[PDB]
Amino acid sequence: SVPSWPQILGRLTDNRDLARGQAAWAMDQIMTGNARPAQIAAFAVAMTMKAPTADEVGELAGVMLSHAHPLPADTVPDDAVDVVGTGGDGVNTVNLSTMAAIVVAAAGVPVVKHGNRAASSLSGGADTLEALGVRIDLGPDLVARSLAEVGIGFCFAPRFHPSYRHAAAVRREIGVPTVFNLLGPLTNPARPRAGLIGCAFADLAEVMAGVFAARRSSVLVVHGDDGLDELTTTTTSTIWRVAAGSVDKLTFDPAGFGFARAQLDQLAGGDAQANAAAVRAVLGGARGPVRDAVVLNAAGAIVAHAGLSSRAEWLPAWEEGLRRASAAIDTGAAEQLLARWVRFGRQIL
Amino acid sequence: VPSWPQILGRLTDNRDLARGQAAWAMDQIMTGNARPAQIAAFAVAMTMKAPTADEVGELAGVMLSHAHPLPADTVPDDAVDVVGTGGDGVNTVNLSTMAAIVVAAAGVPVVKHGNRAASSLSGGADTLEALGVRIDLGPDLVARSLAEVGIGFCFAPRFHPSYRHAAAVRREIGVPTVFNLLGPLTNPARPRAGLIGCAFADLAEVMAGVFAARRSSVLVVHGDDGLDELTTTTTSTIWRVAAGSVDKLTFDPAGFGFARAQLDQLAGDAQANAAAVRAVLGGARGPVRDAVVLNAAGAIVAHAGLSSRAEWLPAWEEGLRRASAAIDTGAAEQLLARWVRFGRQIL
Ligand SMILES: [Mg+2]
Repeated sequence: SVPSWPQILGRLTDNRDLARGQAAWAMDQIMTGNARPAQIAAFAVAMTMKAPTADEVGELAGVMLSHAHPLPADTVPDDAVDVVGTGGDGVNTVNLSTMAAIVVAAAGVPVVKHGNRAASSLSGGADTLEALGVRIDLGPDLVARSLAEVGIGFCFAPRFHPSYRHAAAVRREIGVPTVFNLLGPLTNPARPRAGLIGCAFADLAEVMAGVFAARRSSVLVVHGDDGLDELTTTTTSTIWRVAAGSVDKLTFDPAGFGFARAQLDQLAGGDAQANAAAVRAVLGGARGPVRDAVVLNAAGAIVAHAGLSSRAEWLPAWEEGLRRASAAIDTGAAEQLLARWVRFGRQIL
Repeated sequence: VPSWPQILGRLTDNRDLARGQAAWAMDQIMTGNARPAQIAAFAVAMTMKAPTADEVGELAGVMLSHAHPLPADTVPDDAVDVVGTGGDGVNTVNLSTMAAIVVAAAGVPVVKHGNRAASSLSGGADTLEALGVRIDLGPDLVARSLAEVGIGFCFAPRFHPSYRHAAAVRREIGVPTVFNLLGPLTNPARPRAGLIGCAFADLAEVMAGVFAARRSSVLVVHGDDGLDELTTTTTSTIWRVAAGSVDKLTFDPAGFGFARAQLDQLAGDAQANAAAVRAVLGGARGPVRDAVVLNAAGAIVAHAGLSSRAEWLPAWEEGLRRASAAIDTGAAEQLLARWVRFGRQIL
């Protein structure tokens, strides 16, 4: 049974899980430039509607990572974290994960994010950072220095995943969310072993938790029960607590921590300059549902970070994560870290 | 307002499309405005969602609107098609091609529709070319072929030029999709009757729905062993279509004295298919002949359903008689010879 597109696509459209190595073969065809756009699209859609398994996604992400540019050896702290969403919920939110990232870094946890400029005028993470004066497109050496000197870094996806460009193009062409939406968080080229990961779909969030569990990562995979790939105060959330290769599925109610119920339109995004203004507001200590969501996201990442070296009780872990996140803001540390981050970028010249 | 993200999104959510959306998608594909990735995504998503009769009807309809028709009043009102949708894991071109010749030799006008296969494994057109038949004829010559020989063949790339972008994507992915269903439903001669085989029972029912809305007289057939023809291996399900209604029934050729056969006995290669044609039309008995006679009769029963009031059972007995006779009296062999001779005398 030598792999082929008819064999693999046939299996998927028959609603069957793939044999071992088939997903990996598919990805190696995609990453070497040998997959036609039609084959990429067909595979992406087929994989999605069949329902991908943890093993299948692990093969995809593993092959993708092998093609990626690494950060220099021994430069990424062992306890570095990611804060990121898979997108594909159809809800344009303000850049909560990016704000949370700055807060988490300010609380003493190394953060390395990973992404690209958004195709549409809707400002994504990378676009907002650039609007804030951050240099997002840096080589491996400079990201390493950024992590060392500032405590935070950003891996620009096109630079670190150049062989993924064919796949990325197809993604834009078809528009619909697919299995490939899961690969972003699973192919952070800095390879953090912890993070707060948002996912737009309940079924896929569990698949992701399985992949992270297989890597023995310490992660919280979060799903807004209203369908958001974000952690917010608008409603309750399902959180998969991944640590020690073990996975606990928990419900999470922000009201239990005293947060008020916010409306979803209060978290709506805009253009880059608007989202930049929102970042400055939160880091400036402004109260409201945005800060609340940022503090939740930051605390989540901090709980995941703690999961690397211990396994504390859930609620007291969160209470301390929330405190550290709140402190990081109100001491001015988070605002100060963004400034040091901007400063580091200016020093490069 | 329709868009690919909207339509693809609806399909991936396992939802039927709104009326007109399938048509929009197909029009984009046929006008060269669809990207290969979008074509592929749509094909695969529609397949795994499971298309409805309304959806396939829009796809077939749009495709036909871009097709070259045959000249006015050159297709007999009672012309038939004989074909399967393939995408079965096996192949069936041998039977459909042979049955079509037998049907034409029984006195029923036949107009088939197909293309050359990329693989060495024959498509409908490849076997005919191996027998000396000239497959790539324009509308005028196909019409004269129908008039003078009693049979004709519409070469898809010539009658469906706008379909080329879809065809290319189809080859690249290889896997069967909803597009496999379109062949029988986009015959540019637009025959009103026929014997249509389908590899999957759920899709056979859908095809039957589309034909019903056309007021065609068609037998949509599915071998319960998975064959996209009437099989002798076991029973078949037939969606009997006429006057806008569908009569679904279990069919057993044993009731007509056919011995049970093995699947392997019904093969293949283009050159090997041609040898099978020669053998059968020459009078060789066996499972292959039986399957040909059975499906030929089926097309004749469908043909009768147009303007004859003959009931199912006697129509089949007559159909079987005419099919066997068309072979045993050499009429089928003689018709193939006349078909080849027709093509030779042009250039
Ligand atoms: Mg989001």
